[PDB]
Amino acid sequence: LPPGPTPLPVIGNILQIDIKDVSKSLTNLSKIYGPVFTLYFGLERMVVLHGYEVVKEALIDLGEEFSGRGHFPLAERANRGFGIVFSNGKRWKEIRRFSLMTLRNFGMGKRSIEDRVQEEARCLVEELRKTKASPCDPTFILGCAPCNVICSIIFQKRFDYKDQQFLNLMEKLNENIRIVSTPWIQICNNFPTIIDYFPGTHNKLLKNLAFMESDILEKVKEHQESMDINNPRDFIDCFLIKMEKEKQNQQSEFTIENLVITAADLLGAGTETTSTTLRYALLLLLKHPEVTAKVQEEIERVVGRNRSPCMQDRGHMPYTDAVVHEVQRYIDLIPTSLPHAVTCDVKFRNYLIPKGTTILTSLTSVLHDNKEFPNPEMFDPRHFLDEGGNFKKSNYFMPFSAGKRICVGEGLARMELFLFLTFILQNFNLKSLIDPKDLDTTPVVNGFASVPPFYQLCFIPIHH
Ligand code: HEM
Ligand SMILES: Cc1cc(C(=O)c2c(C)oc3ccccc23)cc(C)c1O
Repeated sequence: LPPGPTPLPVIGNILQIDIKDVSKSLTNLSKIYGPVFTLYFGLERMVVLHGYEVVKEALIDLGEEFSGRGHFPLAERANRGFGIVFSNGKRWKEIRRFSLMTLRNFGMGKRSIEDRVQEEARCLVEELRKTKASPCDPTFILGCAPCNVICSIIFQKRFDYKDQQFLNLMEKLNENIRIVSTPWIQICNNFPTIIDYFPGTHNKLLKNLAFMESDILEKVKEHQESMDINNPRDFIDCFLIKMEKEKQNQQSEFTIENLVITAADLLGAGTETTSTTLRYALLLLLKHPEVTAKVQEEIERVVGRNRSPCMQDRGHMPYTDAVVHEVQRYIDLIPTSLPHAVTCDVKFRNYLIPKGTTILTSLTSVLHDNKEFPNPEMFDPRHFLDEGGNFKKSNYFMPFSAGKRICVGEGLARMELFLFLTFILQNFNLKSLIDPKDLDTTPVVNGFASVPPFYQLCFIPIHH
């Protein structure tokens, strides 16, 4: 077992963590026990992997052994094993696969995935105009887009921003995210005893998911009725079709129950994540007009006025792609990614990690490597640009994590970020209330995810 601070009887290693910034806490601890150390929280023992070296040697090289999902008392209470985000064994590789392929640009019908995002970007811009250039909070708008995107990929179509169903869904998605991100929820995951004495909070979430899932099930039924085995409209159809195919083995991991959960998983996995990054991206663009202006020039060069942007233009716009990467590397949305777990006994280094041991990877240590990224604390699009000005990749770019568990929506997220942002910059100018040299882009890490400080900006139309 890897070294680490001795844990007290009931509070474990809690006194070693500054809840106001768990991420940072782990980094400081690595400055003592190295890139690999053990920790104890509640009844959960965990091994922290800090530093690119150990992170790659685990997620990549030893991919299969670290392909397991960390123990989640909360997730296992709400999903019970179903879904993608928290499934395992056969069940995981099963749903995962189908999801990966069904999500391919043309993995679910004649209509491509990009066509949906494109349309949403059209609405996103259409709504921004409504603000009439007046000071406003992009928090809401930037949230409807990513959410509506998933909706159009799961259901036959999207929803009007006014539609109540939509509002109920997003409002319910926010409450659920707040809950799970609270320090209290973190405590229950580790110590499942206290949750029985104070079920209140967990019940609210379970209730929200229950209602959310029911509404899904219903639509899943509306599909079954008008399904076209040879003309899939969305995820549901594909899944439903897949069922008909494996209607011969009683071991088919594909069931209506797994669909509902999976649908819910994706829905909650692509909203907050993408939404927060977009809102953070704009904030950074206000702080750095110099950078915003350049992107606009590249959009002006490679795209022009007569045409809206598309994914084919990304490979042509090296600078714009750099900013998108820098924004992700800088904000470090998920400091510690999602809890992992060794599928068996692994002799990582001199230390041996027992089967089923929770593994916490510090993506922060990778995305903020002072070496691969000089001055990782500063926002600079240069980090992903060579001397010539061409885009340069990096094995240190793991916002979506890495390994057999890498984000299922990595291609979808990047597609949205690029299109959404470029659409906005091509139609509007970014002017903030107070001076761009004043407002601070510093995060407010909630522990589970980083959140940008509150701010307001104005969307000034570019007519030409
Ligand atoms: C900019 C936004 C996003 C970021 C930064 C992000 C990041 C990540 C990360 C770090 C993980 C955990 C990987 C691990 O367990 O090692 C993950 C999981 C996942 N994400 Fe995303 N993600 C984003 C958007 C999306 C979107 C748009 C979708 C929906 C299609 C989505 C779907 C998922 C799913 C299904 C998983 C669980 C995968 C598995 O365990 O097999 N994500 N994401
Ligand atoms: C709590 C929870 C998180 C995620 C998920 O994909 C997220 C990940 C990996 O990071 C996030 C940051 C903000 C909001 C959601 C996520 C996915 C599910 C199914 C959950 O129950």
